[PDB]
Amino acid sequence: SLESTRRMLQLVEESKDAGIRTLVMLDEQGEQLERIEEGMDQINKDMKEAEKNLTDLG
Amino acid sequence: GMDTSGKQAEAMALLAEAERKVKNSQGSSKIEEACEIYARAANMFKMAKNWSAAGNAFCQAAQLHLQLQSKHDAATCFVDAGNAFKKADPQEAINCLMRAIEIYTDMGRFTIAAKHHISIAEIYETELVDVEKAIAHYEQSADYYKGEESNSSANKCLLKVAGYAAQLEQYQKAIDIYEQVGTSAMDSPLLKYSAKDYFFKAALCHFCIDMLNAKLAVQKYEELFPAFSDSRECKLMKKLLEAHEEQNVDSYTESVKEYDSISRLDQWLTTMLLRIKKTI
Amino acid sequence: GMDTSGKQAEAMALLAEAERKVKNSQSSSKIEEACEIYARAANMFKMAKNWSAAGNAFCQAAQLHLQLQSKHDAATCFVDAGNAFKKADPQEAINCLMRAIEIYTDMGRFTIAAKHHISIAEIYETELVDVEKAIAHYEQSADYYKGEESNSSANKCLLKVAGYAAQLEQYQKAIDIYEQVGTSAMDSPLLKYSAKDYFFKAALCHFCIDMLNAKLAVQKYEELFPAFSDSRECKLMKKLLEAHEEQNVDSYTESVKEYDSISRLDQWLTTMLLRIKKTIQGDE
Amino acid sequence: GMDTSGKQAEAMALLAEAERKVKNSGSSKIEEACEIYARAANMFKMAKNWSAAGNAFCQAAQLHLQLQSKHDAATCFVDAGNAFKKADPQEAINCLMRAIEIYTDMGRFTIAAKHHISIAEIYETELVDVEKAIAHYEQSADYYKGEESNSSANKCLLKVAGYAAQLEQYQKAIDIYEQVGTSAMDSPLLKYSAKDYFFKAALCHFCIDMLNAKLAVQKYEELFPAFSDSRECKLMKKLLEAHEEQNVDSYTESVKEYDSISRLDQWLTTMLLRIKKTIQG
Amino acid sequence: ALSEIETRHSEIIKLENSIRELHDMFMDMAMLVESQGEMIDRIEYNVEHAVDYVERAVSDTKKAVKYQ
Amino acid sequence: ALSEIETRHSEIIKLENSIRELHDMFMDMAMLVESQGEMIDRIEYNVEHAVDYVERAVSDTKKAVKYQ
Amino acid sequence: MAGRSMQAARCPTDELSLSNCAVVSEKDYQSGQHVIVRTSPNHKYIFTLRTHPSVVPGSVAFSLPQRKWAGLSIGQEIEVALYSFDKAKQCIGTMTIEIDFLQKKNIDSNPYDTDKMAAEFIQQFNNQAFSVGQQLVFSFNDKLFGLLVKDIEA
Repeated sequence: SLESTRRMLQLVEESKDAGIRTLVMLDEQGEQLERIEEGMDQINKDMKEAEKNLTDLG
Repeated sequence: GMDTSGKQAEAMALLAEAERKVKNSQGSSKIEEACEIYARAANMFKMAKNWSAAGNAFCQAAQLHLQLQSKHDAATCFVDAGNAFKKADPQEAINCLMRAIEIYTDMGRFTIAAKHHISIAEIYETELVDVEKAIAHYEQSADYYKGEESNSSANKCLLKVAGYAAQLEQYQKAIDIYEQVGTSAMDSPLLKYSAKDYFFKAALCHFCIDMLNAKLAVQKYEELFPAFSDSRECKLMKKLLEAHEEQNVDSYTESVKEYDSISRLDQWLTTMLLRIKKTI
Repeated sequence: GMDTSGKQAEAMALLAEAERKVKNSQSSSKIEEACEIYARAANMFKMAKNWSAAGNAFCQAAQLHLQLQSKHDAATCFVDAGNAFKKADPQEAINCLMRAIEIYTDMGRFTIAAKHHISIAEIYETELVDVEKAIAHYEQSADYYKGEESNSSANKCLLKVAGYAAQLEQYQKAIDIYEQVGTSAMDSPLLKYSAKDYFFKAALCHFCIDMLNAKLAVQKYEELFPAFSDSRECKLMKKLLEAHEEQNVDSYTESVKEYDSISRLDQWLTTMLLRIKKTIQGDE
Repeated sequence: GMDTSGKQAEAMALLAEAERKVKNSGSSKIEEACEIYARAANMFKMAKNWSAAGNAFCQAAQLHLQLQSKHDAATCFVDAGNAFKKADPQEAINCLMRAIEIYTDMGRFTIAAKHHISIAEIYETELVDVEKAIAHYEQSADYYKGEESNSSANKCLLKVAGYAAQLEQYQKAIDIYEQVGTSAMDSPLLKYSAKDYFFKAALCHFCIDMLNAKLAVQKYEELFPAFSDSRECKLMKKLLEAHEEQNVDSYTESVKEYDSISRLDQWLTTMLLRIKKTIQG
Repeated sequence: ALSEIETRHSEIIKLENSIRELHDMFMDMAMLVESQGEMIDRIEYNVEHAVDYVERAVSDTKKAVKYQ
Repeated sequence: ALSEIETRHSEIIKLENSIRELHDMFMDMAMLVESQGEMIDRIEYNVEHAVDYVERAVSDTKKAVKYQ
Repeated sequence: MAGRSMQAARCPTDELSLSNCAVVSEKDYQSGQHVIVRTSPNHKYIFTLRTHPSVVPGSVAFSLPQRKWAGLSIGQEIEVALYSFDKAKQCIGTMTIEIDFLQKKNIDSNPYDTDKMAAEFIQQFNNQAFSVGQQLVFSFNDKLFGLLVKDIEA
């Protein structure tokens, strides 16, 4: 029975480490997502201005 | 090698020559070239680790660009100036962020306005040790996000607002927000498991207002959410009510310590518990 | 400032100016400015908390774009008006959404049409509580998603529509949908573990038509999927079938109460169990 | 609503219009014809027809090809292949191969690799040709590796190794498994899973002979110590010790004991059966 | 005797603590994943709008310059 | 024995099986999430390329057309 | 009187709370009147009004037993309307009350003179309205107990 508890302890420790790694990497993921979200708005605004200017010139 | 001497020298030379160029203009290409050189000098100064000069150059470029019909470029330059000024003096960052928020809201979009409001609230809380203006900014951001059906960010902002209101002894708003958020999260396949926690927080607020009010709120919550009847928070609050109903402080302390042993209490929970204990 | 009266007055004056300007022009070049000023008025109304006025302005802008040779801008105005009217006028929002869906499906794009169909079904279910139209819209969205090689969204739509059909006593549709989704999860490495759940649901549906069919379906699932045997759901189903055979309602009640004690059950599970309970109680 | 009949009638009308317009042939006429073909294909897809839509997409692709336009033809061909995914696998494969040939001209490796992966999926899900699937997966793996995409260049290698092991080419499977395990052990995130690969490699070595399995297990243990304190290695040692004296009872008892705690998939049971039937004799 | 009793009494609380920590981590994970999914949906909408406008603008300018 | 040993054994076995399932789930989570991360990293570079290209193109074309 | 909305409040003083009479502002009503407080469409409880200084007009102060019996929370809206008694039938000739210990600290085995206390009850709340199911506190010599109304006889 003691060996059983040892096995559960080891397994739960491993699971906790895996969860910790997932949390940190996902924090990085979210930072990247925020960066791309910031960029796309400027993309769209500049494109809209250029399209309106080109249409007006013609 | 990244010595700042050459970077600073080049930046000041560029600034001086651009000032000379713009000054001569008493047709509009001069303003455009001046703004370009201003942006380049600001970037060079930022590379030189001097943030005040970079922010000043950014602000001057923003003003010059706004002098023309183009306005979104001014907003971009102003937000960059605020980011640069976040180090030395937050007041100028707040002013330029407010101006950028005004321009962006005038344009029509609001999500970026909400993000800038969140940034301003964070700056207020971190630097100016002020909570009321932070509360107002969080409320405005939450309203803006809810206007676009952005439930998660609005819920987080409302959570922060309710927490800060509770810190300031404004229990009614805190309980209202906590109840609303708990009810909203009860009907989700992922957030459901957290619906208990919020309720507990609200319940604690009731204890500050009165005892029988807290008991009735607990009964209402348990009836509304039967699964709340097995969580540790309900048992702790039942034990605290039992101890507090007969002027028993010893049992109160033993229950508090027993619960805290399993899980460490945060500043908010421990402060509220100390207040409740001091009540009687 | 934050004063609502001033913003409302400014928006109303701007809308009146735009209306008189468009009326004067009616007496191509000025229609673009009319559309821009209408959009600005709609934005001001939205920020003035007058959702109805903003939706009306968006609809007028959409019409002014429709009369011109432009479709995408008209559809964008349609969706803006629908979202604005979601809070106040559900029917006008539904009309705007369906017109925009028609526009997209005419252009060719499909996924956005599926998302808007799901939104229409959601509003129908949450406000007008009309099950049939929500079911039809979910079926259309699932078909669109499957046609685009999207399986997860199609699977979720199929699950929702099957659950709604089961709630409406149409057991065969739910049974077939659950079996299909169970097989789909069966042939995957990730969802494999959850694959049991769907099968269990199917079993319950069979118990609603006949108990012999329930046994046959349970045996078919067992032979097809050996891992379903060790799961507690199979043991519960077998014990319930045995109790139904012996007509001992007490054993069924005790087993169900114990299963509820170990873990809670959703409304669907309890209502189906109650239906089975009354069906068996009729026998005794 | 309108039923497939009206949609088919409209699509046929559009097709006839495009055919007549191309008949009297110039840039405007061909552009209108290709646009009408695209509209007819979209309507056919709406009408649930999956054969006419593919033909219309192919016709549009050919019309674009004859004109000085390349990526439009590739898009039309991939759309035709997607439409043919449920109509005729051969036509979809041909269209996807043409799209890959067009794409790889300009150096767009990722799209070609994805198309090759889809082609291998077609070849392995319905058709029973595993050599072509292995070749396509190897091509996709090479394409992904050429762009330093080691993370996305490992799944294909694992699939190829598994299929090669299923095809008795144990040397290639062992090499791929060992390479993948060596690459993974360095990564702390993927370290936990690396054990499995090594275990599989051990099995592949056991399929040949017992001494090879013993030496390979010793080499893995010395190279990577944690593999020695895992249940799979315990099973490997027990099986190696038991088989030496021709005792099938111990072999089957250990296999059942391992299966009890955790179930084994088709590949593992097949390999165990092969090993028992081959070496236990 | 009491050695095994204390060992059994000391090998149970740690599991509870680890499990509770895992629970909290998983809950936070779920919330942030929902937020990220919403963000990605907005991302997709913006990208679709941008590409559609690109097609429209390029076609319009090409035809205009062709006709002069 | 009686309830004692049967409870011990049954609960221990069930807990072990569940924990193994959680371990496998977490491994698969990590693999797929790493794939998603590299996918987003791939997005980023092309996003930057597109923004730079569009900015330069619009500036140059506007200047050229205005001067002519 | 007419059923106007007001608010529940805490008792101003311990003596008034122990009087078992709801405290009301002197500007609203006079002592001796009866009001049937209406909380829900199917929840109406009779109470008597006593006037005490302080207490903002427009609110009624209740003690812990009354709030527990009627389940009122501070700040909750409540409707109060005057109640008129029918002497021909509502006159109370006898009542049945269950008595229990209020605090477990003060438990003792001393004999209790049941009759001696009876007169005191009459001396305490004579001419005061009582309803079936009303829970109240009772003050014996250096003793606090809880009383619950179970039956009423004319």
